[PDB]
Amino acid sequence: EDFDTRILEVRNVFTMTAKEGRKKSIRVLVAVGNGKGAAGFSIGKATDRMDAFRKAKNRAVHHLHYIERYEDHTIFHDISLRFKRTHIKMKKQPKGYGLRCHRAIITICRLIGIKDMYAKVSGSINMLSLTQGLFRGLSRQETHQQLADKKGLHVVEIREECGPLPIVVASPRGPLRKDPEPEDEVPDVKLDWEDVKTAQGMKRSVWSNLKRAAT
Amino acid sequence: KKPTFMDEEVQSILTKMTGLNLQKTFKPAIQELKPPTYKLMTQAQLEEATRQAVEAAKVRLKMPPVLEERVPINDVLAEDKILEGTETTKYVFTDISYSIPHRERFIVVREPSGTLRKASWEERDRMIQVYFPKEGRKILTPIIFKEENLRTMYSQDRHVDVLNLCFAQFEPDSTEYIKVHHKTYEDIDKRGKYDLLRSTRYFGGMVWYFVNNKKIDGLLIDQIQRDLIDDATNLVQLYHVLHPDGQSAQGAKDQAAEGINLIKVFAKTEAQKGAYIELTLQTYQEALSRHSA
Repeated sequence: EDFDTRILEVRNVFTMTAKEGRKKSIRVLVAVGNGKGAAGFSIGKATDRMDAFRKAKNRAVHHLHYIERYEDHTIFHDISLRFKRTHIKMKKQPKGYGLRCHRAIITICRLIGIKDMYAKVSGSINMLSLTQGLFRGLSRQETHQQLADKKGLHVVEIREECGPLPIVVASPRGPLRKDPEPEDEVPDVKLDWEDVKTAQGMKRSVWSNLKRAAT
Repeated sequence: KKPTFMDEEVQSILTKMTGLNLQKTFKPAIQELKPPTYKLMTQAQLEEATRQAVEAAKVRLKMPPVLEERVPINDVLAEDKILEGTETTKYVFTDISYSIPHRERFIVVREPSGTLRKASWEERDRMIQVYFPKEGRKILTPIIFKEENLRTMYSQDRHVDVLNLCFAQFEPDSTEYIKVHHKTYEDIDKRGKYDLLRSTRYFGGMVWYFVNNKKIDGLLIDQIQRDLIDDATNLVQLYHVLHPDGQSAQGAKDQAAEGINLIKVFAKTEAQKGAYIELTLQTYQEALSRHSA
């Protein structure tokens, strides 16, 4: 009863059979979630639409990923993934930013319990691939505690609204590492051209940052 | 000489009394937020970052200087009686030269009576805001400073917000700034909300106001209740310093009143609520004997 069920795609699929000519069936992609991290998705094939809904939504709850949410409202870090031919770029956002994401991603994030995140989908926008890649990336994300345990250093949050106050959001479980870590002069990180263009203001898309209803 | 507010000893005493609650000083602000950034820090790196935050907080808590009320400007540069009745509206000429300090600008008023005089303090501040707009200040006085709204803000326990608005809008030596600050201090003393101003730059001003008005009884009571005994002793010592002729200061001089005995002497002399101060100090002593041992 704590889980909510949402439809993501309803496709009519036909097959060529000698006995019946063109056989018709319904394939339904269903996402379920309890709004507290536990969410899943499933595919239901049936001759009847309601039967497909029932099959998919009853099968989804047996395939529940648990998505870790930072402060119970957002992802822990930016996630860049390419599932098949679908690129998903998720940006961690502060409280109150809302869900500026693909409508399917908006629905899935509502099911998970994410309230603030950005998400851009590029390449193929196939709904099944989009959902699978989104769940893969969200499940594979690394929490602050895991990072602190892995590198044995305090994970400290710096907030502009809080000034120079250092907020220790994570601390290693085991002994702390006294290595002051490498002060990398230049980070060898693969940037995304769209993000740099937006930061430098060269991007002038008439569709970005459009006023939209609350999400 | 009687010490001034900006003297080094008084500044150190007030800095110690203020406290440096780092969470309160850098409380999250309700503004346009940006995604945070995360750094991996060792214990030494975290300690250095915390120390830098402490330095920044000390810079932020630099006490505004308390200034005496400015003398009203009444100077007539010229009396051109030939211009009497020529215009029905004053002219306000403002020297907008960039490099001149705002208190050295020549703002003058040509009256309808032909009198070319210096601009009043209100007119000076108004024109300075009009032609050199400072962020957070309004040309017209905000209606928040009316008493009916000040009482509401006090009821909401937003005294720090009131003082911030007063500092942004009025000059430190203006009549309105002093009046609003004194009203806020009076409300704080009446309701015993001193802890609101702790770890904020206005605590020094509040303490100085209380000492100069010889009503530090409530602050002493709050500090004793909040187990800030060292701060209470510093407050009593500062009160004696700023009132050497006071009977309490003389009694402290006569005896060897070094620690809590200073507070005892102040309770027995020059305290309106000295009996209650002594009772609270006795309660603190009982608690200390109970738990410290």
